[PDB]
Amino acid sequence: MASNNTASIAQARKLVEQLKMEANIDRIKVSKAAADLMAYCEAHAKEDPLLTPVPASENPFRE
Amino acid sequence: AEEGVLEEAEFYNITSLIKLVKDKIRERDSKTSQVPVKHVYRVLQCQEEELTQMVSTMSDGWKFEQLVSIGSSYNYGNEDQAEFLCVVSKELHNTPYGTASEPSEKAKILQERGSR
Amino acid sequence: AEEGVLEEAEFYNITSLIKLVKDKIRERDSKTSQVPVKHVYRVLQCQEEELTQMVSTMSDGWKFEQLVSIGSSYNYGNEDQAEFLCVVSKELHNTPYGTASEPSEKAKILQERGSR
Amino acid sequence: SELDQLRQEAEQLKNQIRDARKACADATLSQITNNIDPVGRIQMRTRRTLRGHLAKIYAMHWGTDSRLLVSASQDGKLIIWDSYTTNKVHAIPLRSSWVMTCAYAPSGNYVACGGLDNICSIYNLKTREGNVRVSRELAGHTGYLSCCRFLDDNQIVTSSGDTTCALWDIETGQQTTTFTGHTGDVMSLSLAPDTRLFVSGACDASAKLWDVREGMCRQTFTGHESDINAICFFPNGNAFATGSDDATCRLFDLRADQELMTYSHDNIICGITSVSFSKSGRLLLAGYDDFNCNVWDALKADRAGVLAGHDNRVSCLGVTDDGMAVATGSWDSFLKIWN
Amino acid sequence: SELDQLRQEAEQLKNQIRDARKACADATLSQITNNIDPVGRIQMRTRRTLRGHLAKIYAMHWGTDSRLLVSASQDGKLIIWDSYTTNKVHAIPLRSSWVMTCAYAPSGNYVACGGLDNICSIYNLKTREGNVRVSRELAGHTGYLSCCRFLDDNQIVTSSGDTTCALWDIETGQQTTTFTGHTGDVMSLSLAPDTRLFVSGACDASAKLWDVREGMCRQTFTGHESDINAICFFPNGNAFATGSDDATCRLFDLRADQELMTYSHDNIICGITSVSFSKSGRLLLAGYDDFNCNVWDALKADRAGVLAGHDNRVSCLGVTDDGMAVATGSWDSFLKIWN
Amino acid sequence: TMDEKYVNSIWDLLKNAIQEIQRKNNSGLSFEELYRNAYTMVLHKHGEKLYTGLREVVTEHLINKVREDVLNS
Repeated sequence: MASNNTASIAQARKLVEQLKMEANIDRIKVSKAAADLMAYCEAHAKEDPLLTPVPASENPFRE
Repeated sequence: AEEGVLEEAEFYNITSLIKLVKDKIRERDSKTSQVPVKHVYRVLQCQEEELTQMVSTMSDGWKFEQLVSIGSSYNYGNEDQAEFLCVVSKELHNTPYGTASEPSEKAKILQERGSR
Repeated sequence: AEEGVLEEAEFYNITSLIKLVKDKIRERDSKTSQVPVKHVYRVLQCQEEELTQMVSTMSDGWKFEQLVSIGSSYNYGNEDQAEFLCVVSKELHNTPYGTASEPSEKAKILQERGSR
Repeated sequence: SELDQLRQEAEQLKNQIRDARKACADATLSQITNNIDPVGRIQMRTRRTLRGHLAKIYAMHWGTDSRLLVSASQDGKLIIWDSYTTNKVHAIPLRSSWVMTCAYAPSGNYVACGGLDNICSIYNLKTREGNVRVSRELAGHTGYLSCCRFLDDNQIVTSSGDTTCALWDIETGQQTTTFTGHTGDVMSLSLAPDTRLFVSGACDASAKLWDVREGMCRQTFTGHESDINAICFFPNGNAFATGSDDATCRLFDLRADQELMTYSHDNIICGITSVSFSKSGRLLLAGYDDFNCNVWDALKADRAGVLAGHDNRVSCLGVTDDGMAVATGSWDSFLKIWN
Repeated sequence: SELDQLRQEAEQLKNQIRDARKACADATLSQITNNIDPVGRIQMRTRRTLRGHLAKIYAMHWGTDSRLLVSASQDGKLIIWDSYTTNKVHAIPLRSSWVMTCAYAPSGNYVACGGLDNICSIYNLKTREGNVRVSRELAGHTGYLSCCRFLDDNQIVTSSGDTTCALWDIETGQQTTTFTGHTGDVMSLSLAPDTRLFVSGACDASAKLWDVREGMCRQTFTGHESDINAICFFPNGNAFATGSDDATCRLFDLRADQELMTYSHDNIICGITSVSFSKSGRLLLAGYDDFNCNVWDALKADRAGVLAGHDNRVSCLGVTDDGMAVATGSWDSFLKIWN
Repeated sequence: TMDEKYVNSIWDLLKNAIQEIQRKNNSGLSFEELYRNAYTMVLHKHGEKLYTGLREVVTEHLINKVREDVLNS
């Protein structure tokens, strides 16, 4: 019996749902997101302590 | 008495009743850990300056048991990055039911992975 | 006194009742191993790395009683195989005599073999 | 019957979402553009080595006050390190062993932890009796607690074992909103800086990103075929890096609802056991089942550098909450802080 | 009464087993062909030295994965070693001293102990807490345990004293298959790689190869003049090498129903205290009550070489199940990895 | 497990107690004892013997107690 099948119909229902609102999710173009992340990374490219090392008399990790 | 309550529960049948009454006896005997004798032990690696800290700031529900120094090769054998083992303990049931064994196979995989 | 109950069982010489009161006395002696009755002791040997592990994975019933360092020919301290003895104990039941601690001939042969 | 029709509907919806992604698919600008310039080779140094552990660090976790980092040892001890001075501000003997989940409050008011005991420990750090007394032992979790994260000082997200992720209320000891979407064991977790969207990685190799208040998933990013070891959100919450145990990390965007670019390398074959970003997020920090870890340019997927000096796999990574240094909590029983 | 006619029946039966055996008895082509696969004098290095014990290594057992190994010390402790890295994965106190046999499960999740307690100790290696706690206490043996083998994780064969080698159900703690065929003290045991036959050696000098499926003595291989110290099956499981307290080893074959050949020198008078047989099925490793042990080219019937370096009698041997190295747990509290 | 040496005595005692209960007698019988008897005689996979003995003993009770009182009045 595949009409209830220990409520596997329920999990199939939720799978159908999740796929439905995943299709409902508006895609935003890959190049758009790429440019957005380019902008954010470059805007924070000279304030990242990991991109420019902090001297070990200037960091809290060597005080 | 444990025997009286156990027999009085068995007189009222059900195997679930027997198991639950046994678990209740193990709870009342294992919170103080006597007969189940269930005790937890830990080793805290603390160096000298830190010591009085976790000795004073020990976790409540626990009890200090032993402190042992460590041979050291820096700062005249004192104040090493590992300088004392504070062996602490506590008496209590890990579980009042006395349960063991987990059905999650991924947990077993991880336990074996961290074992070596 | 469970001993008095055992004596009363002897007076009516009910063997099942004798066994039951002796089991009660064994439970007493395990619980009262610090009253002078059976009490088992062991010593483990470990260094710090395994020390934390087996202190953490100490058995339920076996109680840690003392750690001690042993002189390390390597460096001055840690990371030598001879690092820490770990004397541990367990409150063990004392069985009323006449039924327990009964030797065997081949067991004694092997005991004599291993004594040297 | 109903199962077959629902499965066909699911398959055609999968096809539709695949087509929507393909239409959304574009040439990734970051990799193509060399005008942004590769991050180069950075000579990176350990400023602090939090030696004092001698059990394996299963999963470390930086503090959210950005100074005090909790480390979870394999033996069931919790070490709240002061990173700035190599001084353990706290040691908690944990009644559970084999603990991996250590969670630090936004304030350090509470600390939470979980291992295989299936009980979520909540210790009130700042008890005015000057000790660390347990506040709440949350019971009712199905399996082993896989990864915990503090999002409230009375609620906490607790990725549990065996396909459960239920958020839990501390004060009742009750779960808040169960999450039952995963088919694999929910064994990774990541919170957005938005702090409303958590993407949990499981053994189903599908990173399920849920909203906290929906109580029901919103996105299921499946670009991985191996279990998702770790997930790290981008510092904006608009995307996250996901490391699954093959060799590969993948960057999934929430706006495109698809993987952006992949981090798969032949110079290193070990499955990426832990992932993390930089403060800008331009640098990908791949912790490996290899004894070392690596840093790549997340925009170019080329190696910025190699972080070595351990002898055992980097079993967890953490960056400072605001970000100035990265701590590798390895299984060699210490932590290496790099700045 | 009627015991006489049965005794005569068995007597002439033994006569005609001897007749059939000697008719089957031919000159081994192995001894004739001494130029085939000669090992010369082979010497191998002690390269790992598991010195963690403090008492006599009574009898060690390898792990099924052939990386771990349980070693029972004379004092009543178990060292579950990691042979590959010389780290004591576990050290377990035992409630009875003078434990001679430690057994390692196929799963690697249980360990068995037999001493003089007359109780088989089964400790679960992995529990929900990750500690090593006692799982089962198989009580009811009339005699004392002398050797044990994990038939499975719920059935275990316990070659114990007082003419018993009974199978025991681990879960129920109930005796499964009572054996009463022995007249001496069942004190040696060996499980075939076929796992369908267990040959028990006792003080009656009779290697009773019992069928594990029905519990009846499949064969009673004899020819040794002393109590059978150790037995080790051929790698094919078609035969077993047997070392009693006499100064000779023997190779009993089930197909020929007789000992194929012996292994004895006037160079040694000591009882063969342990037998262990190479992976290819060529080299027989004989432990001796003398300070050393020996390797014999058993298919050349001669001593391949002498392994010396233990200063006390090597009271247990165990070959790696990958067949490339051996552990020699001597009575000098030192266990050496000869490779 | 499977062994018939002890089952006979406990079996007859158990059936006698069952009849005593049928004969309106629990003032001398302890429920714990009979319960333990039934349990040990079950868990050893003798449950077929209990199924048979149960069936025959309920039929016997119906004939010996129910039928006589039904017919006699």
